[PDB]
Amino acid sequence: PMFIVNTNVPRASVPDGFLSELTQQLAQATGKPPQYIAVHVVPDQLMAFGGSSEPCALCSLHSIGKIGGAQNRSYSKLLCGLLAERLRISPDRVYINYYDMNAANVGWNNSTFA
Amino acid sequence: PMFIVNTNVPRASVPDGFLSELTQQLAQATGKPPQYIAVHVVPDQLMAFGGSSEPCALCSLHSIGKIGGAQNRSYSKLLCGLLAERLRISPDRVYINYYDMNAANVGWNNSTFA
Amino acid sequence: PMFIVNTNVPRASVPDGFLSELTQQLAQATGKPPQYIAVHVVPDQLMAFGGSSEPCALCSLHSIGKIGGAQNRSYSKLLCGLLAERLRISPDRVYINYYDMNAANVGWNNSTFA
Ligand SMILES: Cc1c(-c2ccccc2)oc2c(C(=O)OCCN3CCCCC3)cccc2c1=O
Ligand SMILES: Cc1c(-c2ccccc2)oc2c(C(=O)OCCN3CCCCC3)cccc2c1=O
Ligand SMILES: [Cl-]
Ligand SMILES: [Cl-]
Ligand SMILES: [Cl-]
Ligand SMILES: [Cl-]
Ligand SMILES: [Cl-]
Ligand SMILES: [Cl-]
Ligand SMILES: [Cl-]
Ligand SMILES: [Cl-]
Ligand SMILES: [Cl-]
Ligand code: NA
Repeated sequence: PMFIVNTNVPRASVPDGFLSELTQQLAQATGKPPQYIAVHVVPDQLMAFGGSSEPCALCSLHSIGKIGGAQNRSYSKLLCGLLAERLRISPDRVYINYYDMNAANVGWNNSTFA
Repeated sequence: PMFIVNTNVPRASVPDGFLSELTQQLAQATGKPPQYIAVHVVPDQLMAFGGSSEPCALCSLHSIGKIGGAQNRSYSKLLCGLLAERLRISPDRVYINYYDMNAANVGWNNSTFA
Repeated sequence: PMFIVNTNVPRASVPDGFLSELTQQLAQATGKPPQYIAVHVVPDQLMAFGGSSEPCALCSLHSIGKIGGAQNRSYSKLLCGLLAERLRISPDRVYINYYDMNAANVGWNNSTFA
């Protein structure tokens, strides 16, 4: 799986260890080994949400399976909680798009997972 | 909805008010409230279009519904017009990918829209 | 088509000519004219893969058609090979998501490809 967070919060406010925390919490949440979890945080972005440039986060989670109605509600509660505690972004300013990828459409290690 | 523009034009060439114009014009085009709209502009990117490093943009619009053949033609005319007028990017050096999101695949405020 | 690479490799380690090499190789691989190939490289990113900050890449290829089981295996060998040769990223630290776009969902030049 791959989790990407784009945010207007400054780089210095991303705590040391945040990528590791995302890696471990997503490995547990998705039930996949951490070897397969990639995370990417992009601070200092020029963005607005609802017309306001107060702190916000625009995110995506792509996974081969482990995506669905109940699972995504669980991920949204987990990820909003982490972004609130660690980046001080209010949960009503976190927006997450979820993607269930087919294995044939994910490349890795010179081939694909199909 | 979420609208992202990635471009090689420099940050200083992004005029004041640009995120607000995107929010307001996308609210009218999609019919969605400005409250639900996120906009994100990423200048100074290392990009080429058609083998050329002249000004270009790669963009995406994600929305729960309000995506379709006629609507996407209308969005493309609106958004290329804004990128030409405000960033001086030729419309034939702009790509916009459109994504009709299922409500269950959009998280916000500790939940999803399922 | 559009190919995007996000990587933690520093900008100085992206060799001269890399975007042009990607354009030409993807034009041949997808069978589309180079005029239609857009490429975007994002170095210096804050990313982890498998819990490690060793060099890695998260990429996507979007194309109207020319996406499939066999084709995506071929693209993955080609692109992992380029990332290993040119950016020194191990293929087991690369993900590439593939997107077969409907023509109506790709905007260009004030309209769409539909
Ligand atoms: C930001 C925000 C959003 C929103 C966030 C991200 C993306 C989209 C919207 O939805 C909301 C919503 C709500 O339900 O938006 C969507 C539900 N909607 C039902 C019918 C079909 C289309 C989807 C309600 C109150 C405040 C809000 C709100 O303050
Ligand atoms: C992410 C990552 C992965 C990996 C990614 C997804 C799934 C599985 C692994 O494998 C690796 C590997 C590796 O799997 O190598 C195999 C050889 N290995 C040699 C020594 C004895 C055991 C076998 C090596 C280095 C970095 C890595 C590495 O950074
Ligand atoms: Cl995955
Ligand atoms: Cl970190
Ligand atoms: Cl589920
Ligand atoms: Cl939406
Ligand atoms: Cl339509
Ligand atoms: Cl969806
Ligand atoms: Cl295409
Ligand atoms: Cl195929
Ligand atoms: Cl599509
Ligand atoms: Na506004």
